[PDB]
Parts: sequence; C-alpha cells; structure tokens
Amino acid sequence: DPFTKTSLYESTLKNQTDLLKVTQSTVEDFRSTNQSFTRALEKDIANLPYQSLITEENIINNVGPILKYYRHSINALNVYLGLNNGKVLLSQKSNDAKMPELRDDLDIKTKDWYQEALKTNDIFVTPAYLDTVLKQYVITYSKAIYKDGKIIGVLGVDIPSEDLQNLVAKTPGNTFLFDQKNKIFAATNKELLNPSIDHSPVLNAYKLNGDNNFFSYKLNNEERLGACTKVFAYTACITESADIINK
Amino acid sequence: GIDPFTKTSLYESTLKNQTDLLKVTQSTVEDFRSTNQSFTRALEKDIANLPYQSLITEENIINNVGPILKYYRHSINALNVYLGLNNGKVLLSQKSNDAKMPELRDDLDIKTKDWYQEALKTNDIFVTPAYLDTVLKQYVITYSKAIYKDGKIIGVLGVDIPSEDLQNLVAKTPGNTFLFDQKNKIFAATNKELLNPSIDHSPVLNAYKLNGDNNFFSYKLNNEERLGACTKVFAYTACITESADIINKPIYKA
Repeated sequence: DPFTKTSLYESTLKNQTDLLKVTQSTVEDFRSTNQSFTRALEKDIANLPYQSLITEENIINNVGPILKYYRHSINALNVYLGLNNGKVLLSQKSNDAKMPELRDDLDIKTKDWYQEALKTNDIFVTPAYLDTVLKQYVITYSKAIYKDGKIIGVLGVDIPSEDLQNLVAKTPGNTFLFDQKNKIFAATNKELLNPSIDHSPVLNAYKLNGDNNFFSYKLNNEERLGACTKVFAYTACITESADIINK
Repeated sequence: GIDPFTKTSLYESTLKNQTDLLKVTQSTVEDFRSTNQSFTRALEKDIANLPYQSLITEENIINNVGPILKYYRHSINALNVYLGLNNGKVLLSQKSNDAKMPELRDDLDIKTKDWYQEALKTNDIFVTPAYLDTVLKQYVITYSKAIYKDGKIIGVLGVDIPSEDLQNLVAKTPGNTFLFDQKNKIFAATNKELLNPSIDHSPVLNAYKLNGDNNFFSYKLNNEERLGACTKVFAYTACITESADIINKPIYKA
C-alpha cells in the first residue's frame, strides 16, 4: 500500500537526515574547538610586551613556554611560531623533554600555512597533509599574530587528522566524509578508508540533488538511499540499503 | 494485549532512531568528561615538572605556578583554574577577572570541600558531579587532582569548566533528549522548556526505575501517553522521550 511505503520512507528520511546532522556537527565542533584554542594562543602571545617579542632569545624564552603549555593542554602534535627571517620557534610532541628551539631549515615562506595566514585576517585551516616527519596526516591551523598592527609572526598548530576520523567513526549511521578532491577521508565503516573503492554513484546522486536532499541510487544493481551535505571543504554523506522501505 | 503497532517494521526503526539519538547525548557527556580529564592531567604534569624549589614557598608558587594556571585556563576557556594548599590558601586564576595574575587567597574553606578532600584519596582525577551552586547561581563542573612533587603533596589542582558548554552541547543534539544531575534535577535539554523547575519529571524517572538502561517504557504526564528511555552516564541520567502519537501517528487525531 502506497501509504505504508510512504510512512517508511518519510521515517527513514528523517532518521538518516538526523544522523547526517550529527556527523556535520562533529566536523563543525572539531574545527571550532581548534580555532578557539588557536585564537587564545594568539591573544596570549600578542599580550606579551614588545620587549619580550623583538629578540630571538626573548621569543625562545618567553613564547616558548606558552607554546609548550598550549601544546600539552590539547595534546597537539606541534605548536610553532614562524618569523619573517624564516626561523620557526617549534614545540613538538616528538621532542617533549627539550625546550622549544628556533629552527632555520623548515622553508616556511613556501608553505601554505605561513603564506595563507598573511593573506587573511582569519585563522587559515590547511587541507589534511602528510607530515613525512611524523608519518601522519595532519590538519594545521595558522594565524598571523599582530600586536598593535605590527606583525609578530605566524602561529601554527598541528592536529592529527586521525582525531577527526576517530570522532566520525564513533557517530551513529553509515556516515563518511570526502575531502576537497572527492577522496574518502573519514568513515564510520573503517573498510571505506581505501582509495580503491569508487563512489561515483553517490557523488553523482549528490550532484543532482544538492545539500541535505535524500536520494536513491544503485550499488550492484540494488537500491540504496542517501544524502550528502557540504561541511566546510568536506562533503559529508550517509547511505543505507533501501530494504527498509522495500521489505 | 500487545499493541499491534509494536510488531511493525516502522515501530522497530522508530525505536532504533530513538536509541541512536539517546546514545548521541550519551556520547556528548562522555566526550566532554574525557576531554576535561585529559586537560587536567596535562596541567598537573606541567605543574609537577617545575623544579622542587619552585614549588616549596608561597612566593615561588605564585610566580611559577600562576602563569601555568592562566595559560591553561585560556587554552580551553575554563571558568576557574586553581591550586589549593594545605594551609587552606588557594592560588586562583579566574575568567571573571583576566587582567591580573593569579593571587593567593586564604578565602575559600577548601580543606572541607569534596574537590579537595576526594582528590587526596585517589591516584587520578576526581570528577565532582555537576551541582547547582546557590550563591554563584549556576551549575559547576569541577575536575581535581592531587599534585605531588617527588612524592610529596604540594596541593590539589582544581578546574571548573563552564556548565553552559555541556548544556548547550546537549541542547543542540537531535531528538528530545535531556540530562538530569545526580540529585535527579534537570540539568540540560534540547527542549529548553524542560529546564523549568515546575516541570514534573517524576513520571519519566519512576518509569525508568522499573526498566533499566536504554529500555523503552510507556509513561503518562498530564494525560498524554509518551514513550521514553533513560540510561546512566556517570553521575548523570540521560533520557529521550516522545509522544505516543508521534511514535505511532494516528490516522485520526484526538
């Protein structure tokens, strides 16, 4: 009876939509937490007297401890401050017992975290990239720090992208995230974390239907139902078997 | 007899969605606590990493511990971050006045407070169940840990996280979910009306007592049949409820 199928469809639509919202919120809350942290760190650095900021030795001794405490507080991989002379004051989890040091070898003026922070007055969030030091996908938050209009340097905070995957994986529903290049990034079902799998049908269905609009599509000639939505640069999706409406 | 609607696939999937949404609210509480516990452990490790000499006079405590409390407070936007001493003095870093450096106060009658006493009885973090502070006029969410240097007690670290943070996070979850404190008083809710003290929550709580965690039950309030489930989450009780006429939409409304 059309009435019963309709009732099942309307129900599963509302449920899957609600679950997609939870994954969307997960991404949002992760980002906002890390932005709030970065902003706080910016404010604490800029609050220092200029005398504490205008020699390299004073930067090491006065900013260094701040970087370290902040790093510890959130268990970040790296917290650092890049200067216009090319040097970086680096606080790193991998060398936790050593005081933060000035590194001159990180080629910072060719890096997007540095360059892009100077082109916006907001926090800049990098796409997830390989730290081929850390063997680890990282998301970097950066922010140019100004004291009374005067640039001090560019703050950078490295968070393991695994942290966001881990949060997504625990969400209800068969939810997952694509990055900017439509490649799988995070998933409830960890078996999806595999570049071999095609997602053309879901991506094509999303293309035709737009954000938060429930759709039908096919896998192995079986019907599935889903919805996707843009979340920042990500695409968040949920899919299920259509057996709930058909059987 | 058995309600025939309870045998439908639509009822089963409806209950599954309510279960999922209750678990979201459950996760919200768990993740908040875990984050705050980790923050507090990190803070204690940094304080204890100060050299012995920096931790043994009040002047040194002020000058060396103070900055760490303040940086940490800023990093997470805590309400208060503080170190209680045996003599009853507290080094207090407070949001409510951010311009000055943390100061020692003999102000606070701490040696008889749970956050202080309980931390001294355990190896790890003491979580003070959320409570409504009558004088401050809001819920307080406190984490505490005894700080030892070379095995000797320096004092007890305390961290107050804004209760609105968790209230707001609960509120934004999907579903008609809500949280009770340890005293079975309503603490957080998606439907902000539920927070009003004049709401009678006894029917939901009495039903829950007969049912156990995550098991659905019928109950009535003001002559409306409803369906609910609750679960313990630490000292809290998390519930979800819905009208019976939403769970099973009648073809003809009353």
